[PDB]
Amino acid sequence: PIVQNLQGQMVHQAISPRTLNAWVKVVEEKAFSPEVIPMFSALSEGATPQDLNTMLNTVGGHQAAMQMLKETINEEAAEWDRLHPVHAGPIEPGQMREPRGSDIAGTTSTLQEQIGWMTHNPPIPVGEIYKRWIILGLNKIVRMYSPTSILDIRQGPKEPFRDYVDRFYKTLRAEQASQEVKNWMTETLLVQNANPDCKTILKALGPAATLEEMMTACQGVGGPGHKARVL
Amino acid sequence: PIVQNLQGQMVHQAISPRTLNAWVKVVEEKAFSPEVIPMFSALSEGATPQDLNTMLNTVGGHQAAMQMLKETINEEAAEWDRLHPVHAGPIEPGQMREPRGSDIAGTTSTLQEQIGWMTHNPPIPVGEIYKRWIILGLNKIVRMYSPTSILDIRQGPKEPFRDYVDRFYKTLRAEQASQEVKNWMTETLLVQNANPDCKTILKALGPAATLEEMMTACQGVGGPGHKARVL
Amino acid sequence: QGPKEPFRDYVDRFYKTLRAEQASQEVKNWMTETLLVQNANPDCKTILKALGPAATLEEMMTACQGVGGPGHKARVL
Amino acid sequence: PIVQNLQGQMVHQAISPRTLNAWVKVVEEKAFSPEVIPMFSALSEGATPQDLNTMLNTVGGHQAAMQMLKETINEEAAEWDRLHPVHAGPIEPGQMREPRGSDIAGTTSTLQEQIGWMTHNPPIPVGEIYKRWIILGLNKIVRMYSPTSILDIRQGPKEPFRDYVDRFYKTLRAEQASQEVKNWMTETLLVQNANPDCKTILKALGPAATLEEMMTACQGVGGPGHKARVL
Amino acid sequence: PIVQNLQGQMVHQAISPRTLNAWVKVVEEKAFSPEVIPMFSALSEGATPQDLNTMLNTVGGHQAAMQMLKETINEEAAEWDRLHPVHAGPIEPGQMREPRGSDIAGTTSTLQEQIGWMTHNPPIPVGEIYKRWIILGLNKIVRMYSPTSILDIRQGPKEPFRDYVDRFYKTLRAEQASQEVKNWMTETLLVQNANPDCKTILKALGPAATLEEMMTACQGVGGPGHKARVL
Repeated sequence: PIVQNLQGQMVHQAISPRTLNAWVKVVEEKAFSPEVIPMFSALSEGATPQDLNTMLNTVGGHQAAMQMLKETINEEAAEWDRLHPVHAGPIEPGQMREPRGSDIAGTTSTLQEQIGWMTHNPPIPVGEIYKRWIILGLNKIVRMYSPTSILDIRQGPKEPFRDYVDRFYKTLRAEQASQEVKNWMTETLLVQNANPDCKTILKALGPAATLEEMMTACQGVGGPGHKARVL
Repeated sequence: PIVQNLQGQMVHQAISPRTLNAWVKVVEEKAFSPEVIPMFSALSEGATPQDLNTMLNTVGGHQAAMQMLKETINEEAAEWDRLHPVHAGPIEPGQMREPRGSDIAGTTSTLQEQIGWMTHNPPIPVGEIYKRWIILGLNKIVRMYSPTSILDIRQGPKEPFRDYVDRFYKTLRAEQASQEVKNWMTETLLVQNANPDCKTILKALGPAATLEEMMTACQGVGGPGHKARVL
Repeated sequence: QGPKEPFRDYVDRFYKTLRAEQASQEVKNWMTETLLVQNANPDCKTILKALGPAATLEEMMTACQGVGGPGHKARVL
Repeated sequence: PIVQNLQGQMVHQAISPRTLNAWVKVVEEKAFSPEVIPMFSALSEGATPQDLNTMLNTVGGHQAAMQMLKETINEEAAEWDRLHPVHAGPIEPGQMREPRGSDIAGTTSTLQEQIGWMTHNPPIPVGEIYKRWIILGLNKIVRMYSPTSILDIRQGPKEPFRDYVDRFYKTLRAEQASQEVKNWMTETLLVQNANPDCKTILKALGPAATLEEMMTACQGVGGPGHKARVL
Repeated sequence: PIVQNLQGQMVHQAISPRTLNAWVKVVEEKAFSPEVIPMFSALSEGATPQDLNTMLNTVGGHQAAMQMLKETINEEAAEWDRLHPVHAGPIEPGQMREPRGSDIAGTTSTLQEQIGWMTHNPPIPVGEIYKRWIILGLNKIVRMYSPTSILDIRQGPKEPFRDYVDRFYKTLRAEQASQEVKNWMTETLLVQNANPDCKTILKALGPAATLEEMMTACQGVGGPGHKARVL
């Protein structure tokens, strides 16, 4: 990564062994789950394309998904390469050149080139651009990998809203469907198999009311919904 | 390892147990597998030749491979010695000598003498050169001890892509990872013995098939690796 | 198409007849668009539809595997 | 055809019954196989689109391959028509006009006009381009009507090895393979399925072996008389 | 081949039909064999590398020998590239381009360049050089592929001095054997198994008799394949 005494960027500093251990743990344990992208964003602060390549190369597991990410990166970099009519590595004195698609992915450019772009005024932030391409490819894998199926889960009589809402929201979050579809889904699949006494109050209040009121209702029936880590 | 706060303040600081335990963990746990090499590359940038020897000698697992690595880098060191038969004339008074291959490997050189070359004007990056020799030797060992053969590894009659692809891509990175070979195998070899439901869709799309389109298919099959595990 | 006739044998026989015979340019274009496939064996015809409705000739001439007799099965030198 | 001359700049003459018979003879005698492809270049040098159309439509044997060859020419003509957007309106009395795809293949152009382009100063080399399209199509039909690529050319279990090296190299010329593939196949797939004596020698010799050593190997196995020593 | 010597303008013309028909006939009749080489040399006079490659590449038979020839040509060309490295090759406005060994072999050159080299001042005789390399490679193939050896030309059980004389000189045609060995074999092995009355006089005549006198000798005393008593 690149550091300086104040907030800016100037000089290179090595990647931390704790960052490497922590990064491997989330990818190996949780796999392609949406919170891994915030964790990747948090751990990749100040990172160069060489550091981002070190992070991708270090992970042993999920080898096909990493290839799908790499093919996504190759395509997105090629899309940038065709879009922007950047010239070769050679440059006139006192200018730092402009990066091509493969320079951003570190294939045709070393660490020094990456530092010269990121430390400039106004900078070219090749780590941010590569990080966006990685996030774009990770989201494609999450869309394939996460969905558990909101349609295929059903609500029994033993779980009212307070208990059911936790597993429903976890399943809904895994589902990658549009926000407009999710607005309909929220007022429909949470009343679909609800018992009629609960169904009536949940239908009346709806998703425009506070979740607290919905949780509170149906207190004399079904599972508890307030125990969190306790069964 | 060598530490340098500002350019021309180069100093040495003793080995970190966090770095050493990370190395000892990966070498015993993950053995001769391709992810150990970039992990080793990440931890070794500030390492001296002396530190690289300490990392090699502290291992107790897999003794035959360690002796093969030492023999392989002795040959790499000899190629440097053959190229450079030291100074043209005698050495200058008080001058740091031209480095030989044994000196780069750290066997014939002191800690002061080896840091001398990395201080030197023009600089000689002896730890980086030794680390390059270790990477070239380690790839040969990782490839030799490999549990799989790239010709053998393919989609069997059971797999709905997902079990096979991870094995194939782990094998492919151990190899040279040729794009021509990957294109030939993906079109031809890897569909040859493949699952009949997956074989028909590959034949149906043909030049419109690719890993993204295939790995998002074969969902009714229920074969190896259809679980899609998330927490 | 004959009962165990290969697709490569069938198209050669069809073209040889076509190519000798005379018909309009439009009618001959229609004959190669759908008449040839209609007069193929039902398994071969199903394979040709499953391959794609407008399928390229290289891919069509390398399709219908196992529908014919043993001579077209598993080609080798 | 059109050929060079010393009393005129070039001289045009009709196709010969000898040259046309020579082309028909190779197609009947030796079929579509790699041997006829450079023969077509040497025999058809200086040819007009009319001479090439005469050669194309005179051949009667291999009717499916002949119709497939025309399909490649139709795609190639379409590709040229698509590539070049020609000048519209009337053809002015002093111009020769830019040819479209169908003009290159002689459909929409009379012989005087075909000769016109080819003999022009500077020229448009229409007969050279159409000859190129035909040889490109010959490779496509040869890949289809050749028995199989090098991958399924597996050595039999008792072979004297001499017919196998002819069979492999006879197949190999009809394949577009890289140098890496040839060395990988020669190490891997030659050894995998073979006569027991021959694989044992070839594995012992290893991938460092030269072609003369390989050509020598299995000595006296195919030797004069009827040979049946080894079971 | 190049044409129109001493006419006041040089011209190029493609391989004649009879040149092809004769080459096809010789290979079909008697393959790559010692008497083929002077006939090939006669047809290769004034040939371009494109003509020579066309002759090699239109032969569909003898493909292991063809691969052995091409590898030997590649090897000979590689030596010529070491002997004659090109400094006058690519340049900004274009130039004649000095031949490397690959240019002579026809792998980095094309027909227009080859015509230009043979029509240069001084002329560069690329076909003469390439023909010599083909002759050297054909001689190596002849030694490999001939099943006879100088041990095998020992005299049959009771033979006349007729057929085995023809075998002996035919075998020695393909071998670089010393003349003094031929004198020893003539008075030992070549007369070894003939009847005592004929055998003793033939050794008594020995190398101090002409082949005519040796063949004239033993009138009515020859072996059962030809007694030599008839008029």
